[PDB]
Amino acid sequence: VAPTALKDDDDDVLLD
Amino acid sequence: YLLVTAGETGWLKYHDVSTGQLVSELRTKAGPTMAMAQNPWNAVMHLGHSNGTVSLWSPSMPEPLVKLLSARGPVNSIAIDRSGYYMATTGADRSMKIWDI
Amino acid sequence: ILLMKRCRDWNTNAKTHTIAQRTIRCILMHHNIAKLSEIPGMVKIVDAIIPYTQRHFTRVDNLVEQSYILDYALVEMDK
Amino acid sequence: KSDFKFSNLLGTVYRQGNITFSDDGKQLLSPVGNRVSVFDLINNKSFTFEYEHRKNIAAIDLNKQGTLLISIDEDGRAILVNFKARNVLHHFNFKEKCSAVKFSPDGRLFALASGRFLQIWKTPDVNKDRQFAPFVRHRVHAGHFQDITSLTWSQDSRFILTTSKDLSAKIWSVDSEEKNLAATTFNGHRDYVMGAFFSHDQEKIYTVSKDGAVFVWEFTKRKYSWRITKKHFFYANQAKVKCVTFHPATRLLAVGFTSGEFRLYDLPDFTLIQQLSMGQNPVNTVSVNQTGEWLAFGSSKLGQLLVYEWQSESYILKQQGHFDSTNSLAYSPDGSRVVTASEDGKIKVWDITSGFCLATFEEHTSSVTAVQFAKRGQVMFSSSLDGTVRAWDLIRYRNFRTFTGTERIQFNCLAVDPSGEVVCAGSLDNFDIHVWSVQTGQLLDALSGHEGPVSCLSFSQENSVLASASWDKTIRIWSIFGRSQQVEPIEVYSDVLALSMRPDGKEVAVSTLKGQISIFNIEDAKQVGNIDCRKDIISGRFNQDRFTAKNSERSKFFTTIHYSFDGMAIVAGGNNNSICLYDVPNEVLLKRFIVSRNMALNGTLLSTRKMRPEVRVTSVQFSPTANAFAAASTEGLLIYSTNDTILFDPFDLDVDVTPHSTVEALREKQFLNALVMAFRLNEEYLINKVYEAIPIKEIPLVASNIPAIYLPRILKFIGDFAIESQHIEFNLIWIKALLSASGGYINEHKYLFSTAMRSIQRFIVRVAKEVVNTTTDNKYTYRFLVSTDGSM
Amino acid sequence: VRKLKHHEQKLLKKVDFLEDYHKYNRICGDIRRLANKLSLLPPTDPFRRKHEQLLLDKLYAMGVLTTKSKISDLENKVTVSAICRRRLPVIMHRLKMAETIQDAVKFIEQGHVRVGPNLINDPAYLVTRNMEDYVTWVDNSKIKKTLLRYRNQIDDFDFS
Amino acid sequence: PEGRWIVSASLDSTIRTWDLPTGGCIDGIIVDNVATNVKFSPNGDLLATTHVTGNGICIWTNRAQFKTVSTRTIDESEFARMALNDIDFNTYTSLEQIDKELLTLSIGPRSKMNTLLHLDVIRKRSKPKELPFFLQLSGEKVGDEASVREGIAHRRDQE
Amino acid sequence: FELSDVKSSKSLAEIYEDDYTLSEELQKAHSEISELYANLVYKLDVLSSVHFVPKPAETPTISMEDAPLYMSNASSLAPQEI
Amino acid sequence: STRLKIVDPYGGSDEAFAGDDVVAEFQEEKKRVIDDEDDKEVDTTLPGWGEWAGAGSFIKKVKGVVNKDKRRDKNLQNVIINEKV
Amino acid sequence: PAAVDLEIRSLNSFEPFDEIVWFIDALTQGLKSNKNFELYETFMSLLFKAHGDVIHANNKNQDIASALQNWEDVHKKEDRLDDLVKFCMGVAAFVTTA
Repeated sequence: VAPTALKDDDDDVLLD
Repeated sequence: YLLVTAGETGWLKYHDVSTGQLVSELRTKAGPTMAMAQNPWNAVMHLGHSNGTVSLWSPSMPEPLVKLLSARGPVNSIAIDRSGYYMATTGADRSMKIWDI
Repeated sequence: ILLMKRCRDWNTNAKTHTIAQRTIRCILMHHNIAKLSEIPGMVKIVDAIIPYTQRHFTRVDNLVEQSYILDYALVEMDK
Repeated sequence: KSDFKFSNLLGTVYRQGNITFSDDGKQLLSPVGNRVSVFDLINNKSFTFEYEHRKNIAAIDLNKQGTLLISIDEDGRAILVNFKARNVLHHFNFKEKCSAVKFSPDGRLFALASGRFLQIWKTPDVNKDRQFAPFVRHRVHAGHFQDITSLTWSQDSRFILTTSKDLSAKIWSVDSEEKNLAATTFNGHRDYVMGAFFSHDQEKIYTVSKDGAVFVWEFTKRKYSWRITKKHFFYANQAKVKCVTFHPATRLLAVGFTSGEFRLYDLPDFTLIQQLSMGQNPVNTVSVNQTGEWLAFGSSKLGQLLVYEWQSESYILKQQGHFDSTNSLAYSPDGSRVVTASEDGKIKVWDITSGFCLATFEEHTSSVTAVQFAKRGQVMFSSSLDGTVRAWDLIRYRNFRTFTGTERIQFNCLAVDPSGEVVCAGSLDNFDIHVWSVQTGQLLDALSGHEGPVSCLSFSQENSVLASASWDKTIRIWSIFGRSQQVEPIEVYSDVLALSMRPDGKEVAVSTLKGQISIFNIEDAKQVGNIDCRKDIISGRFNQDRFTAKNSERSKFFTTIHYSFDGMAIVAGGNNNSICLYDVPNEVLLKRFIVSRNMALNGTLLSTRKMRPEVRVTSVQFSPTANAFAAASTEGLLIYSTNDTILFDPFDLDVDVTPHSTVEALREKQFLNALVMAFRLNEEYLINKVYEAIPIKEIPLVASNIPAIYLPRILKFIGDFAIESQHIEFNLIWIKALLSASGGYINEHKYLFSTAMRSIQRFIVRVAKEVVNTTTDNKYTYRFLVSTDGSM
Repeated sequence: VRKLKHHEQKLLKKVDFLEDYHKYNRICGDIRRLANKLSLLPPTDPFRRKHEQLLLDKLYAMGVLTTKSKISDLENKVTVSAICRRRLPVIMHRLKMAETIQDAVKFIEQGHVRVGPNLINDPAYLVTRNMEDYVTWVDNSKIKKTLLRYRNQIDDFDFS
Repeated sequence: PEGRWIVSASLDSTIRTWDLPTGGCIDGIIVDNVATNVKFSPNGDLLATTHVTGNGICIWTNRAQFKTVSTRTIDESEFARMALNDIDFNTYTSLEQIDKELLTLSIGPRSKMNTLLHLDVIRKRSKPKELPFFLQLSGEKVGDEASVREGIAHRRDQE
Repeated sequence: FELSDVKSSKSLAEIYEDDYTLSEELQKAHSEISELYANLVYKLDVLSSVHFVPKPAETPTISMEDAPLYMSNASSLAPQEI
Repeated sequence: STRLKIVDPYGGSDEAFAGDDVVAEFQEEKKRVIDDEDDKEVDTTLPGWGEWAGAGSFIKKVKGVVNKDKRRDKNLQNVIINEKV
Repeated sequence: PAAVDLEIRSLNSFEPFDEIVWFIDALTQGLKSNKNFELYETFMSLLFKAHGDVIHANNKNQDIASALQNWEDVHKKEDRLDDLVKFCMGVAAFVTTA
């Protein structure tokens, strides 16, 4: 981590 | 009898005092010229840029004779020894390089 | 369509506008506004009439307001 | 007998520097030349701070607490001012040009960009009493080799990113033991770095260059070091990235390019949310709201300031300043709007309440010299150096008529008849006053009678005589209306420059080159008073001068004068650094005002013209509300108002009169005594207390019994109070009761109640009618929906 | 450099590198180019005819043109001497206020001259045609007193 | 400078601030050395006093210029031993609605209503300012005027 | 109205292409004519002005100046105009 | 280092480098200059002079300014010599 | 101002038109309070602008008419202001003029 730090997939193929 | 200038425009202006006319205009395409130097032995200009590549420039010649990057950081200054054999540079990343032309 | 061409025409004159508005009032109350919107040539006659009615609205209300003068006459008299 | 204080600057929303959003997000701070202007976006109000810098402002910043505002000029001199109380706190000189100033998000520290050095200082505590030497420097950082373009604060007040012209972005640690955490120099950019920002988590650092490249930096294993994981580029054909801002919470990047267009981007995906252009001029400054929904942009060349709501694609603010100095000003008869004219030739209409420009007119080709309203206020008239007089309506915003001379005579002054049917304009080249008919647009005739160029014109509001004054050392009174025309010439010692005419129309005042304000009786054509002004005027030696100011004679005359509507005072201005308020019956100076304190302005203190801006007042007028007066000057329209009223000015006060006694009268239900006693004290808080404590039943009884002497004051108090008050129906009921009981008295003395009646007429017209219009149309819109037969 | 000898002159030429009216020359030329561009535009379109007429009127208001003129005259009538004639010290000399052009400059610098209501300190000011007869002396000029002292018309009510 | 307060110094080594509208002493001070003079600044943010001892001039900061001051009368007995809030702070806030039966508008700018009624037109006025190889050209352009004579002769594409 | 007497750089497909897809150059003249006069006027104005004369000064565009926004074009037309 | 220490009345009471891969960039130019300056074998096949060409169904050396194997900058690391100029 | 008008346009316009009827009842309550009188008036105007056709088509419906009717039992009361304003500017016009 940097020293300056603080401190489903819905498919698009659809039937017609 | 020629004056050379370097700018962030990238354009190198070559002006002759005797004739009072500008010899040539050339854009380095290396970006702003943070360092500028002249080599007495061959009268070939030396320039430093953000990449750190040093491009040698001549009035007659359209595109740089040689391109060499001594340091990763920008070269803030270029020095060339009197004989013209040796060339020294300072990169912005604290790293020194001694070169021979 | 014939009638309102006249009402558009009468409305332009301030002396004869009062007749024009009341005939239009009967039409809208005794007809289907949807059917009026459909008839061709309406909207353009409808277009020309709106500005004149608004001008008559700027008037009359001024005449309504100018009448509040005698109210000042009555209250002054009551003193 | 009223105290005028500078309130706001119209004709001016942005000159240069950086604009900053208030932390609440409801206000926008825009530096205006030598002062700072604050715009209340939610309330649509504006004010300009009274404190003034030596030179034009360079950088400003407001702390998150909203309590301290720091402003630094071009020489580095800083002024620290309490935002809430609007009072200057301390003055400090950093002795170096300060490119940018920004408070820490914690607010304890503020960082200053000075050339090649980052200076970090401790913020003075507001709660503590005025501290003698409050500024203490926490540290100073010297790592860069070229000028710092900007700086950014970490959200935790622990690290600072500064971008310089060294093509590098450098991170510091505010805290010493955390130096090892952030001591890195980011390189790789090909041209000046404009902005370096943190992500919300602060893991990612985004750096942008003027060439148009955005680099995403991440701490990652090749053991771990900062590397450029992703590179984005702006493919502007020739526009250069000039100003940039980032909002970590919503990940919005607003970049203003030199071509005058800006891009809204989403990071790190580099999605172009919107592209939109302000013009052909470089966008000087860009700022983001605290929430991130409002974006402010501005540029200096023409003076842009907009507030853009990218969410809804709506414009919260879009306001403009005059490119040139404003030459003339005219109040609407009620005072709701003021119209300003400039050397450009474009007219602007301004709203006093909002302070924002409703419309702009550009029909005039050349500079507009004079502007005036008709008595109705429905029509607006202007004369320009293009050779035309043009007629404008402010209801529909159209030029309904244009007047021009046969040989295109060059016009400088104008006047409009109270009936609004005759127009007279005046020229410096023709020596005759052209007359036009408003209805027809034809030249009625030309009034000859001067050897000299006509300098000014004005018609009597009531009697309708014309007074024309000129360099001919004389003044003529023209009785054009009537079967026979008569002209009454009156000689004067020196050339007259300005003429103001009493609202009664019985007296006329004139300013001469000698610095004399002479009043003449129009009916008697005899002088009644004279005022000396040469000594009171303050004129500063120009840097180009080779002779002293005291020995100078450049401007000890007043080129503009105007009466007060009460008629007992004149406001006078000229090509000088002073406005003098005099009193007519006694011929004494009431107060004097300094126009500007900018040292850039020339007068504040072989083929090339040594020519620089000069401080001068082109025109001055009294507000018809009788509470303010505006002065047209180079920087803009300066408005001085009497609204604060911190002064104690009792009237007929006695020992028995006391605020406690007034409250006791209310508790005893003796309303009439309480109101009279409250007015005798003349306290706004007390009269408001008594005013709203009166029951509706007792108003008519009280109104009938108010003494006559207090009547003009109560009418004035209702008018100004009612315009912004929410109690529409009480303020009207009092107007009804006061009018019904004292209607005859006001008619007998129209002039005494002229200003107060106008204020009432403003309330009943400019708010009250609009409310009922929205009520009545809905009533009629309803009756159609129910009475009408619905569709099939 | 030192004067080159005869042979040096032949070998090398034009090596001598490294009142001014350049600004006025630029104005005179800049007007000439504008007139040329207007001519390039056709004869019928109304825009330029308004414009060239505006240029004729704009110049005439100064005094560079003593009389109303045509465009083909603007190209040759306009000259640097005309603008110099409109210069304030030159006008003072023609009005005979100052004996010599150099003298007039000092009076302007010292502040004894007024053009209409306003004092002008810049000698390079050109007086436009309608202001040229209101150019006069400031009321309290010590020299304006001398004007009236010899003629013995010095009236001190006017403070002059 | 505001003409509302009087500050007086007395030989009993006390400085008193008197509020003229109510005619009572509001603040009291005890100075070690008697203050021979009392003067307000033209702005009023500073007050200058001189004392029987000391060659300098004492300068005071007017806290009232930074925040409101209560005008409650000072305790006389307590001061000697040492040796309605809206009225107290000289302010008043208008009540939200004086009476229920009587109409009152909203507490805000009056331009809001106009914006609501005409919000639609503001949106419209606030909008920002704006080949195929087998080209299918026929008719008089391509020279078959016979087609034109004999009678033989994209909005949805925009759709 | 003039004819070109040199070889047309465009071939028939290009001119037919041009046909498928009062004069711009004429306005380009007007613009440069306008630019000169503003330069002429300013240069001479500062010579002839007592008081300071300042120098006169894809993507969709926001307009700096708006000649009110609430006002509608229909509402700005008189009944007789309609 | 990297923080100026000033002792004055108002104060004085009490590095890492990150950059782009320049060597990868410079190496790229060295491949471009060598490619442009070496000899080019241009394919002068004219597809279809002697065969059917369509859906169904001669190379020339051009002299370069310098051959890639004859370059001076070859074996010189951190140097590109532009032979054409 | 943007937020309100988006909501007014959105309100459901399908039978039984509960949301429209509910909205009318809310503002009818607002008028009784005699507070924010101007604002509640403008919200009502936007309703006819956005749904006036919907209101007109089904005016015979009892839910719409009853809520629609109750608004005049209130709104008819706020006509005293109309008589009041028409009094002030006329006599003020008379008093200042004659």
